[PDB]
Amino acid sequence: ATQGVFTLPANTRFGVTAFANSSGTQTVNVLVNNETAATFSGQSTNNAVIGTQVLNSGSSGKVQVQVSVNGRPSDLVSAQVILTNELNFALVGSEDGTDNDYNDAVVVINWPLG
Amino acid sequence: ATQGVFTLPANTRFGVTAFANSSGTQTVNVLVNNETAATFSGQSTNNAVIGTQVLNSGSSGKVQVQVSVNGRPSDLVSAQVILTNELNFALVGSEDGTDNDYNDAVVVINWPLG
Ligand SMILES: *C(=O)C[C@@H]1O[C@@H](C)[C@@H](O)[C@@H](O)[C@@H]1O
Ligand SMILES: *C(=O)C[C@@H]1O[C@@H](C)[C@@H](O)[C@@H](O)[C@@H]1O
Ligand SMILES: [Ca+2]
Ligand SMILES: [Ca+2]
Ligand SMILES: [Ca+2]
Ligand SMILES: [Ca+2]
Repeated sequence: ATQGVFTLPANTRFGVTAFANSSGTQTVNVLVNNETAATFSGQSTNNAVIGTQVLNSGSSGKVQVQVSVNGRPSDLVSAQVILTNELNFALVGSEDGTDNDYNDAVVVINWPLG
Repeated sequence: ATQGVFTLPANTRFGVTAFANSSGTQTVNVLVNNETAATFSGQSTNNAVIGTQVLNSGSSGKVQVQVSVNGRPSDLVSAQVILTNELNFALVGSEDGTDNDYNDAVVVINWPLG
C-alpha cells in the first residue's frame, strides 16, 4: 500500500523533523499539494536531526514524505496516531538497504502547532 | 491511567527529542530506571526543538517522560506505536494550561538507532 502520504486539515501549520541512522546520506523531500515545500539532507548513525521546519498544509491538506539515498528511493513505512482526539503524529520510517531496521531516515510530522 | 512511561528493550540506545508550543518555558525530564538521564528546557510557539539526545535504556528498560511549567506538572498523553514490527515510536504530549491542545511540550522517543 501507499506509505508516506497524509491528509492534514486544510491550511494548518505543522512541524516536520527528520532524523538519520545510516552510513548513507539521507535526502528527505516533503511535498505539500505535490510541490516540494521542504527538503532535508544529512548523514548520521546517531539519530542526529538533519532538518526541522514549520510548513502549512495549504488548501488541499495533502502532505507527502519521500526519502532517497544517493538518488535511490527508500522503502517507506508510515502511520498516523491521534492522542486525546487532538494531538496528531504522522510517522515515517525508511530503509535504504538490506538490514531492514527502517530507521535510516526517520521523519516525524506533528500538529497542531502554537 | 499512567502516561509517559515506556518499557524499552534492555540496554538499547534510543533517541529522545522535545518540541515546544507554548508561551511557557517547558522543562522536560527524561528518567531511565527512575533516575534523571536528560533534561530539556526552552520556550517556543513555533515547534522549536528544545533538546535532543541519545540515551541508553539500561538494565530495566524503563523510560519515563515528565513535563513541568512554572514548577507545575503538565498533564500528559502518550502511546507507543510500532511499524513493520521493528521501528518504535514512544510519543508524549503535554498540557500546561487550559486550551487542551496538548502540544505544549511534544516528546518523541525512537529506537532502534544506528
Ligand atoms: C550501509 O552500510 C547500510 C546502512 O548504514 C548502516 C550504518 C545501518 O544504519 C544500516 O541500517 C543502513 O541501511
Ligand atoms: C498560556 O498562554 C497558555 C499556553 O501558551 C499559549 C501560547 C498556547 O500555546 C497554549 O496552548 C499554552 O497552553
Ligand atoms: Ca537500514
Ligand atoms: Ca539504519
Ligand atoms: Ca496548551
Ligand atoms: Ca500550545
